[PDB]
Amino acid sequence: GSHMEPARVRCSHLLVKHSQSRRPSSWRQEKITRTKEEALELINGYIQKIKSGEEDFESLASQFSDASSAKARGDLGAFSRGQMQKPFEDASFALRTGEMSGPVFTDSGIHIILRTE
Repeated sequence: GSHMEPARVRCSHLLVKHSQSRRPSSWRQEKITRTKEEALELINGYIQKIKSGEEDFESLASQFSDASSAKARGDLGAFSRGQMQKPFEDASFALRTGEMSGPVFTDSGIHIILRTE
């Protein structure tokens, strides 16, 4: 083959909190009482929106996220394996350029991963 297995991948990540969390707070400290059942609808909805061309992940992360990712664009840059959560890297390195994962749980809140490169 021409290219080998990606040693590094550039992926962006979204975060949404819910009732069952260590600290259901956002970056701007909003009230998060919404349960996983509700957050699931948000996740699925956002996933659909991004693929429907309604909204972009970067624009999404900068708004509809309970993490600091909103002020960090959401992009983590090109990172190598063996540095973050196993399920996180397993998903990101399994994604393609322009591909996005589903509801990935690596923390208390739900994360979405988008491989930009």
